[PDB]
Amino acid sequence: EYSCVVKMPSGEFARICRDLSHIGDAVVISCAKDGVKFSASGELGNGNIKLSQTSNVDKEEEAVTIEMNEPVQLTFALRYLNFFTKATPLSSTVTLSMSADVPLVVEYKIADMGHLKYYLAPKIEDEEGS
Amino acid sequence: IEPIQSRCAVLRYTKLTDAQILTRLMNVIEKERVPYTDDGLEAIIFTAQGDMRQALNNLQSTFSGFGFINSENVFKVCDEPHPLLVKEMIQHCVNANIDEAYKILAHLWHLGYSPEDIIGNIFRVCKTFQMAEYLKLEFIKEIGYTHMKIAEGVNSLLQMAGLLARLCQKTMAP
Amino acid sequence: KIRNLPWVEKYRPQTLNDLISHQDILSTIQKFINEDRLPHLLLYGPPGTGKTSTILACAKQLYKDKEFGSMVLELNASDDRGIDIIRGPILSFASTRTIFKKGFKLVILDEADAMTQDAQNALRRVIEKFTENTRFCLICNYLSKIIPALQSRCTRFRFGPLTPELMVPRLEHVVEEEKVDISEDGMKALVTLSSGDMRRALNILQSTNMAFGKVTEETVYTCTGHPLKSDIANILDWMLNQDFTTAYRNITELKTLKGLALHDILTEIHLFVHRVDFPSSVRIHLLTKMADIEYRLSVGTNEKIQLSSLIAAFQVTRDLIVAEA
Amino acid sequence: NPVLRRPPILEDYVHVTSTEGVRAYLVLRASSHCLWVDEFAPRHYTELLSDDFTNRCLLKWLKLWDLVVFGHERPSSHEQVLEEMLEAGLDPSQRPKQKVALLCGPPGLGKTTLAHVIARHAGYSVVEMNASDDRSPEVFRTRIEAATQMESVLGAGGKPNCLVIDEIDGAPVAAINVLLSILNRKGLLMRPIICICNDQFAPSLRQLKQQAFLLHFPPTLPSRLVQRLQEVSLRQGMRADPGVLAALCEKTDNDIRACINTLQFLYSRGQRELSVRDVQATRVGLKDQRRGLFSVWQEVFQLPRASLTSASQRFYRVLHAAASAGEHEKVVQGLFDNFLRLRLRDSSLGAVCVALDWLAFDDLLAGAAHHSQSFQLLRYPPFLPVAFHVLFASSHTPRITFPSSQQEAQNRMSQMRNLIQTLVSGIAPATRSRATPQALLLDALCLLLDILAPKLRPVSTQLYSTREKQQLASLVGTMLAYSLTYRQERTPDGQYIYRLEPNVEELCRFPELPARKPLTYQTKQLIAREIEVEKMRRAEASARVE
Amino acid sequence: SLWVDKYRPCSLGRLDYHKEQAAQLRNLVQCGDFPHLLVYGPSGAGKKTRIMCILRELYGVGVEKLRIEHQTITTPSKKKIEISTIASNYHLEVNPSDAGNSDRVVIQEMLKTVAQSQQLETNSQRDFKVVLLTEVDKLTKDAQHALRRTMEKYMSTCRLILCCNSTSKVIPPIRSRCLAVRVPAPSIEDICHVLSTVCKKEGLNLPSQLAHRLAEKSCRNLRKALLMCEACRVQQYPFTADQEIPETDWEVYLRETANAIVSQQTPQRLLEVRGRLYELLTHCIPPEIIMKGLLSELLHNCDGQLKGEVAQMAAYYEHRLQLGSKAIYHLEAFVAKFMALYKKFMED
Amino acid sequence: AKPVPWVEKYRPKCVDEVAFQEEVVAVLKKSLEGADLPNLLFYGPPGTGKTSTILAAARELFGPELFRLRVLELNASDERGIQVVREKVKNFAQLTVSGSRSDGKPCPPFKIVILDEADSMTSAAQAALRRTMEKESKTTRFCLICNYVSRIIEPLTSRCSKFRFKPLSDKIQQQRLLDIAKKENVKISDEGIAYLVKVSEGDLRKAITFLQSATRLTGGKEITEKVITDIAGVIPAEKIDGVFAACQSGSFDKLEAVVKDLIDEGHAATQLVNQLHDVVVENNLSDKQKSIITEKLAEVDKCLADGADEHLQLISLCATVMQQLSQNC
DNA sequence: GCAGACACTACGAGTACATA
Ligand SMILES: Nc1ncnc2c1ncn2[C@@H]1O[C@H](COP(=O)(O)OP(=O)(O)OP(O)(O)=S)[C@@H](O)[C@H]1O
Ligand SMILES: Nc1ncnc2c1ncn2[C@@H]1O[C@H](COP(=O)(O)OP(=O)(O)OP(O)(O)=S)[C@@H](O)[C@H]1O
Ligand SMILES: Nc1ncnc2c1ncn2[C@@H]1O[C@H](COP(=O)(O)OP(=O)(O)OP(O)(O)=S)[C@@H](O)[C@H]1O
Ligand SMILES: Nc1ncnc2c1ncn2[C@@H]1O[C@H](COP(=O)(O)OP(=O)(O)O)[C@@H](O)[C@H]1O
Ligand SMILES: [Mg+2]
Ligand SMILES: [Mg+2]
Ligand SMILES: [Mg+2]
Repeated sequence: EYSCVVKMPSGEFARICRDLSHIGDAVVISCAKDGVKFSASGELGNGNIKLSQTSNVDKEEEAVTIEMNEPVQLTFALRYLNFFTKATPLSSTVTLSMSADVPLVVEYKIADMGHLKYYLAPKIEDEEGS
Repeated sequence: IEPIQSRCAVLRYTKLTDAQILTRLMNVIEKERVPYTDDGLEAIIFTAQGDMRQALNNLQSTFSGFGFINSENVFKVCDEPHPLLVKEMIQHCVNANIDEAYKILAHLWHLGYSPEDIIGNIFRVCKTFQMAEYLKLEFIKEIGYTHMKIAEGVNSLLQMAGLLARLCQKTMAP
Repeated sequence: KIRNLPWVEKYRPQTLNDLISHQDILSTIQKFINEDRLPHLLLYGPPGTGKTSTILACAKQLYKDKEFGSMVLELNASDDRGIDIIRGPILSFASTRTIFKKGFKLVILDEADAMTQDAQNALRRVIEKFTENTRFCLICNYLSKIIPALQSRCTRFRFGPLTPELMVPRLEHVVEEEKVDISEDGMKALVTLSSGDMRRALNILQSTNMAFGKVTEETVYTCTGHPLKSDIANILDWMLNQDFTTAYRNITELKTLKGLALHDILTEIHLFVHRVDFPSSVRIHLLTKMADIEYRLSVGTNEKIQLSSLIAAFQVTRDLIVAEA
Repeated sequence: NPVLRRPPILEDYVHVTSTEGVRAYLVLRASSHCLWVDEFAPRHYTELLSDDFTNRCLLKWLKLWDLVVFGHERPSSHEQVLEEMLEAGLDPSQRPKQKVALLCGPPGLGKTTLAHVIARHAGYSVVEMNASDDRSPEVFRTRIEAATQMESVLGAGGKPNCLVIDEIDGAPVAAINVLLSILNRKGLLMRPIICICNDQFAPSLRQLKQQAFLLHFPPTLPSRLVQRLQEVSLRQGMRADPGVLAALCEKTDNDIRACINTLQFLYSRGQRELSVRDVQATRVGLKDQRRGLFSVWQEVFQLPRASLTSASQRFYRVLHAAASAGEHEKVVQGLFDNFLRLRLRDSSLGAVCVALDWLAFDDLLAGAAHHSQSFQLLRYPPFLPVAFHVLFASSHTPRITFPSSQQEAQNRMSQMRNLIQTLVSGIAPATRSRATPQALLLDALCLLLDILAPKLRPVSTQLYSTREKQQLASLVGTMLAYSLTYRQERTPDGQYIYRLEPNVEELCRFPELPARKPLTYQTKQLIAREIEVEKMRRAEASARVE
Repeated sequence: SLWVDKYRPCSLGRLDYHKEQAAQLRNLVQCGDFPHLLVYGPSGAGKKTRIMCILRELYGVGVEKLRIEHQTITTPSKKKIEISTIASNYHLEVNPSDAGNSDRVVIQEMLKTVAQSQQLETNSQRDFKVVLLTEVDKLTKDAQHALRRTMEKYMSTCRLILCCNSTSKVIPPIRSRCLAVRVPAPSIEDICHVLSTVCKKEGLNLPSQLAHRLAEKSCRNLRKALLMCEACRVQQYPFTADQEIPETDWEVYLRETANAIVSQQTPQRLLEVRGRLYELLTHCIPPEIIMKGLLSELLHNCDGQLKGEVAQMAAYYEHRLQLGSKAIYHLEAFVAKFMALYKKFMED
Repeated sequence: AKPVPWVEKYRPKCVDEVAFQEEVVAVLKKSLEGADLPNLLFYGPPGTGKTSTILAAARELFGPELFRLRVLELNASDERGIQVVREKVKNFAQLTVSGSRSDGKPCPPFKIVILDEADSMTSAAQAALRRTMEKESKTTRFCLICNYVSRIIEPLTSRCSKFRFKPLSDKIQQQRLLDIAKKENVKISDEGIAYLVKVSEGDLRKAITFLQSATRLTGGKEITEKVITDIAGVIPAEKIDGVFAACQSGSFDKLEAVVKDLIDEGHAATQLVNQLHDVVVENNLSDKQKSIITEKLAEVDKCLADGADEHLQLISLCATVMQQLSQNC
């Protein structure tokens, strides 16, 4: 059972992963009850974007929703997320699943034939002891 | 390249003699009203080393800093050339005299010369020194072996003294 | 106001009167500035002697604070100084007039030995063509890495090593401006361990004052880790007076007791090997062996074996010196 | 004496004690409008200054095109191959079999002059394409195709176009490929092409040297050059003896243009008579020549025949020749490959040992300069050839060969590494991790081939014993484990053979090693058939399991 | 499958020799906080077998299911270099020396990406991953200087098992960071026992004298001993006590090369010997092994008062060969110096 | 709850946990109070605590939240070319010093650039650091860490304050090892800890690794001298006596036999050089023989440091000591 | 108003050399 399951548009997620490519080589995904936050801290500066409460749209594929409770903050590589977003137009939506130690799961429900899952392990956290 | 030198007349200029530098310097002195002595102009000619730019620069520096041209006013701002003492230390290394060679090496070390400049002048003197050819090749090989250590990071007075000791050992070992 | 700076940058000679040693060169440069006859300069010498400080004091004396950014172009080894920079920003700076006030401009090229030979060959006609408009100052540590064409165009000043007689009053000024309790042997140890360098004398002074709170001979030689003169005399006496085992035990106990390093021992023994009236055949062998031992310590090599070889180089020549008589 | 038995009275002292415990003490304390080369340039065939054999060969080669260019049947050692190629006949396309003439030699001989004079003499119009053009392959193609594949715009009576390509050795390799493609279009080439270079041994011209009429220029004769300079001085009203003209000729290394420019500078109008000391001075007329590799090796390995007898002058001359030659690594390889072929007088091999020490010094300097990025160590390897001149200088006539051993060994080592990687990539990854390729090469190759080659009679497996069938099963199991197989190979002698598809025998076997019995053709064909039926049986067994 | 791979032990309890070290290695890796390991010993001792037994002891039996993974790495000179890697679902096996002088680019880029990332499944896999750096003695010092902070920063999630032959080629910063595990070569009795057990599992009979001669000729190399025993089984099924054992061609070629050296001392013979040494360097034989074989064959022909000088010359030119880049210069210099010494000894 | 090796579990989190390096620890503790921290150059043998001291100092100065904004740590595991120094290091040094500690502790007004393993940097990349260190000294600090100070250029030597990390003495190393063994509920005898601090030779990382591996091998019972000799790779004295007897024999066949037996047992040549050196300096040989033999030992150690073959260097050393031992016979 | 053609600079790629 994942500590955070969210739903996003596919092309919007591809644009989100592409916008953080020019900033840093490793991105930070945070998922609280508010929504999903993308960060990219580098030598230039932090690029932080958020998506929350986009259920008031005519299209059913733009509903950015939260489905779990426990907030997570995990650092992932950029190239693997770009290769994950290379398979966008198969499905209208995409599902992101995260937890404290479980890897990031990127799920596409490809039409009626079947589904595709991506598992990305997080990065090793820095020595941030007090 | 050879086609361009074939397509032109290749004029070659040699180093200016002391009289040729002295004539132009006396023209500049009479144009500028620079008071001088003969030992001062001799020191300027000695520090120029066939360069008219260095002669004019040293003359202008001495005249601006002191206002008179004698030997000590020139040498308070200018410097004696490096190979003029490097030739003497190489000559001392040829006769296996390590004490005078180390005296010249320590005099060059206390003047602030880096080991790279010192070993470059040592190679420059040993390239055109007047000695035996096989001894010259052994000297050049020992200089290159020391310069590899100088370039790799270890560069102290002990390394240059060891180079001088090896050059003096090459004489006594046929 | 109080600032958190290293003492080599907090205490910098902002004027030409605050530098200590090269009085003839600084007097000549001051008379160049006062008569507006400043040529292209070539400052060379060992590190820490005050060349960058000299040219920065000259640039602050020549130009005011309201025009310093348009008259001075300072480029160093941290900047890109390729041939496209000589053909680009440097040539455009040299060939154009000023913005605010009429005057001659200055292009400071710190660490000029780090420039490529293409850039140095491109700089020649930039220096010679715009002599009236701009002036160039090349500063280097190694004069051999500057081409002779640039050495001809710039008059050269040898900023030689700072003599310890003239290094003392500047250190006294730094001490009295920092409230440091220092003895005479502490100042003597500072000017001995500096060896013609005022960076290393300020660094060692600040490090000793932070580590111990007082600056004496023992505190300086403990913070630096350098062996004392008596330790080197004892090591030489043990290597020349007794057999291999007792000398090895005594030098090993002395090194373990005081935490000495073999590089500094080799340097001080090399300095002692010329004061001692050795035979010329003995001195050649000792210098060759000590140079070899110094070369072997530059890699991943056990220092105890090298200490044994340092003892061995003198135990070889003991009977030779004695039987020479 | 530096050592005193008595201690000093006033000076400080330091003790020295030996192993026997006796103390010692030491002290511690338009005639004026043009150049003379352009004024005296040859405009006819009769006033040329080149070699007459080269002039006749170039003229005959250009006259061989009269049957296909002008449409007329009648026009009006190294020498033997040129004379054979001049009389070798024509292709059925009415052309000479060498459609490109290549002119090579040292600068200042008259190669461009000979090409222009021979083109204007045979009724052609010279089309020049030199190194000041763009020389990109598209521009090169659109210039050669314009000059060679079109007729004259003047209609009848217009001169044909003879394309003279100056400085072809500076052209890139793709431009030479464009030239060879337009030379070998079968788009047929109808016009002659003349190429002029200064170095025939350039890497971009070798494929041209297999196809071109290679004309090599010898240096000009000193007598003809002295006579021509005498005629030039008499035309210009200046007096000079033939001795000082021979001194200029030997100073400029038979360079016509350099000698004429030197005379033009040295005469002026102040004086009429040239002096010996003006030519003998180094201030006017001396130029740096690029020495060939063989000339440098001849200077190193052979003494000059008998002032110039001092060893220091020979030292500096060999040093300056090796410095001015260039291509330092080729000189090092030639010295390494030619110094053991001499009749060495050093029977104790001390000179060979110190020469190899100098070679190792060169190698260490190259490694240190390429490691520490300190290239100011690259002043000492120029003293590697001159050191050989002190070691192996002889009055004999050595036969210097071009170095090939360090390149052949490098190519063979690269092919051996490719073969090793090809062998390694075929093994299963379960057994690849158990041994490194180095240990597999050193330990598990010759013994592996001895395992793979048992004593097998040339008989059917049906007549084989159960033990022979088990041995064959083990043999095909260890053959299929390492992905090794036998396939048929063709020979020019007409016999089919069976060979391993990874040919590991050249990895294992050595030339001078005693001969061993190979397997017969029937046994290897049996092994190949058994490995094929074993692969298909393994596929069927894997299908039956899954 | 050969006898070197068919009867390799799978666990630490199935090792025929060094059983006390097997028990100590089982006790060392049981807790999971064991440091980096540096397995060193002579070639053929059983280092890789013990490393794979350590991996079995750590993870499941899934470490025997291996696969080839290809990686492309970009050099600072922008030259794409392909490197193979033995991999499993629990560990990786990298040989960076296949990148040669670019091996540092393997350490700085390929290895750290392994170290900086945690694992996918933490239940079937353990809490850490293992990287096997094979033949770290052939690494350059730049790569070994790139190794140390990667070994120190991420050692709680990536353990490393370096394997080498001599620890003198490993820099002291790397040797300080890892526990050194010495695997000595098996003795003659251990190799005889291993060969007897292999022949008994194959259903054969092996004499003690033949096994002793195989262990003597293999020079305490168990891989070469097993290959020689299988080759002797192939070439003659009845195991005679005085059966002729097959030999490697480069070893007998080295013996013939040293016989050609000692036969005549002339520059023409030196040029022939230089041709033989190129033939040896052509077939990818390392030059230190050529020097060792030349010394081991030339010492059989020298007198008692020359062997020390010949061995000192061999070591001196081996060190100068390691300092340089062209092996043929130092090899021919050693041969020429030996020829001069041999001519001086024989004429006097 | 994952286990962690003891070299990282007992890394000094603060500057008070660093052992025996009293001068640099006192300098950093003065800089913790608010004194002017100069540029640092740490150099010494491996395992003496150069990286741990500066990481503990950075953690004490900036705390957990300011480590990513005030510390730039570059080592030899990443690319440090001329462009990395010219672009990345200079742009980090030109940044503002913003961000304050949330726990109320004081924060110094500078950044720290830790250029660990500065031996591997080229001379051009080290020359590009000079005016970056001098010009940006108001807002950042530099700490070059190396093992050999000769490989760092003299301008960077002059610009930094040099601190040499001595090898740890037996008192401090034994006290720290006994504290670690007390905190891990393992018992080690006095002979075991004496042989451990003899073997480790001032390398505290090697001592902690040996202590952890001896704890894991014995399972938590008493650690004797025998397990330390087993895990330390120490050659027994019987082999050294056999080597010296083979050298005193004067026959090269026995010398080749004992050299091949030591090579086939997998003993490191550095350990053999150390033990032979101790035997040579602790016997009754003459001073000339000891002198020549120790010079050959130093040359052999230098050759092994350059990656030469162990067998040839050991047979050359054995031939030299055999010649010296048979000279007086 | 939008498709086709023109030159424009930024960028990727290959090569050489580095000394007195
Ligand atoms: N003559 C001097 N008088 C006073 N302080 C000096 C002097 N020379 C050096 N210093 C001190 O050293 C600091 C740096 O000196 P620099 O100007 O860098 O010397 P430098 O000789 O130009 O050094 P290099 O060669 O560029 S490393 C100054 O800010 C002072 O703290
Ligand atoms: N017979 C002659 N009398 C006088 N001058 C001549 C004679 N033949 C040639 N020259 C001149 O000598 C030079 C000959 O060189 P060119 O033929 O133009 O070029 P090249 O001989 O191929 O040498 P390179 O390699 O192009 S520098 C030209 O300056 C001619 O004018
Ligand atoms: N002085 C010390 N005080 C306490 N623990 C230490 C000390 N020195 C080393 N250690 C321990 O040993 C480990 C290694 O210390 P490091 O700081 O990495 O050594 P080092 O100076 O970096 O060696 P190099 O030169 O980088 S190989 C640390 O993590 C500590 O556990
Ligand atoms: N305990 C053992 N019992 C039987 N055979 C062994 C044992 N240990 C090793 N071997 C065999 O000896 C050979 C040693 O090779 P390897 O394990 O790769 O060690 P190394 O890496 O030192 O060569 C292997 O082929 C293996 O099959
Ligand atoms: Mg400066
Ligand atoms: Mg021409
Ligand atoms: Mg460290």
